[PDB]
Amino acid sequence: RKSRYAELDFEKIMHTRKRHQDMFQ
Amino acid sequence: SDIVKVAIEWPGANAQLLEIDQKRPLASIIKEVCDGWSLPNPEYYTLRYADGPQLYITEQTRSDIKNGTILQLAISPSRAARQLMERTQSSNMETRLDAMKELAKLSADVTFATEFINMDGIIVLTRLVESGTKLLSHYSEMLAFTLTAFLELMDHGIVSWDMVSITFIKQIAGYVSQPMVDVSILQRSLAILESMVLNSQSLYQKIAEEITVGQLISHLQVSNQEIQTYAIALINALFLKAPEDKRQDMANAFAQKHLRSIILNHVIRGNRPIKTEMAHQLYVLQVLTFNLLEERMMTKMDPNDQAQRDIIFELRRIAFDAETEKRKAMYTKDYKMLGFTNHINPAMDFTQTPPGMLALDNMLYLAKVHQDTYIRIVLENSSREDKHECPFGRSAIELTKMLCEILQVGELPNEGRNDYHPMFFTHDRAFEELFGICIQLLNKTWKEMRATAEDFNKVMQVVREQITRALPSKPNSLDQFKSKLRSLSYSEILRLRQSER
Repeated sequence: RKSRYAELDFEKIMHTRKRHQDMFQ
Repeated sequence: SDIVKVAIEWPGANAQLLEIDQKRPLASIIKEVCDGWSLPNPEYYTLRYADGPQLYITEQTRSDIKNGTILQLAISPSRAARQLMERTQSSNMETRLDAMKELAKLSADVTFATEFINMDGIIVLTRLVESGTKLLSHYSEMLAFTLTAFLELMDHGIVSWDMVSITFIKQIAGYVSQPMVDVSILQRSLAILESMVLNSQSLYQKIAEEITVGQLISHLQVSNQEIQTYAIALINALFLKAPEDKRQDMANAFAQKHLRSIILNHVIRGNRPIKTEMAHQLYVLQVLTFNLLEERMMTKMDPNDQAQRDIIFELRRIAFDAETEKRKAMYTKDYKMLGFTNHINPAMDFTQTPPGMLALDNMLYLAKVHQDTYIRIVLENSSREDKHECPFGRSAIELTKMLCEILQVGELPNEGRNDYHPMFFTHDRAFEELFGICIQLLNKTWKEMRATAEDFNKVMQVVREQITRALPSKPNSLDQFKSKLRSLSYSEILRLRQSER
């Protein structure tokens, strides 16, 4: 069966970009 | 007509004050400025903001320049990128270090990043990580800048994460899997692995093989909240990307190495207050954890499967055999006195999805792990042939459905939430424990209401109100949740309702 998570914007939901921005001041 | 007043600065010079006609090409402005300071080759230069992240001005972003802004004349992004292509590869280690520092600064600017990327600049960085010597020991500062620049460049979305070599992957994973190195290197290494996992199923597979549960969990035990945040983020990423058929195994593996209590002791009860991005990761972890229940919640019992029918038989046996003429009377009514709506074929009641087999799992947990509570609830209601018995089977199925609704089993994680219930971090089987607490609550409320079968939905509504008014107090433990529920008896719910009316 397919993953229920397959269709989402993982970086957006995870705040990945914001966390990098926080880290890189 | 369309003017912006700026000052343009250059080290060693006095600012030029310009009224920039926004119709004039930037090249014309820059030639004017260079001529003003007797600088040849204006095509070698560009403008950038003096303040903030000091971004390069393009024919686009010039529109955002506010009156009174201070700009700086600077080396053009193209020339800067070419210079750094040379210098980041210098055999002079101070030249290389200085270049990497400048690259880490400039790589956040997409105008610069595109120039550098178009010369395979990212490969300069990955080749260095793949094959550079003494990086952790002698050149850890250079390596941190290298990883900063790498992540900044990749964050512009110009190139695919699948460009990375297995060698580069293995090296980054090596920095995470090692008896902890430099904090700056570990932070960036975790960050790179998270981004790789989120952006590619292929990279997920390779990374899952290179890092152990134990190694990841150990990073939660450092006092640095950003390390902890990226560690949980990487864990969350692995769960998000794991195939549906592997996610449960992964949860069991993390649980066996005490992920939950380590988060409880080192994050939730840690010295440093939880800031927003860690809270968000705890929210995502809880969402993913509750979603492990979703398959069973939507699995119907197969009423023709004798093994599954035998589970219900076992359930009934545990209770009824704890009670002799009385016991016989109970069994003559099949499953009626265990409270199932379908007296003769209770398996049919588990074809309702939600909660399907999850309800059965909860009942079996209560009966095996909390046998005394199970027996008490069933036997107080199994000889009751006044209309006042609380029907266990029906109640347990509806309660399981209610808990799934309250806790949002099946909901996807999203960007806007940072909420979690801390008490679920305090028990390995918190969902099942919560079920047991709530079925005791349901029976207490039922009795407080002198309820009959016709009252079933009204009692469930009171119980829903009790549970959902208790959770916002953020009980720290299941015991605290129980104490809170005691303060919300039926009579108190009545009082609260009256106060709304």
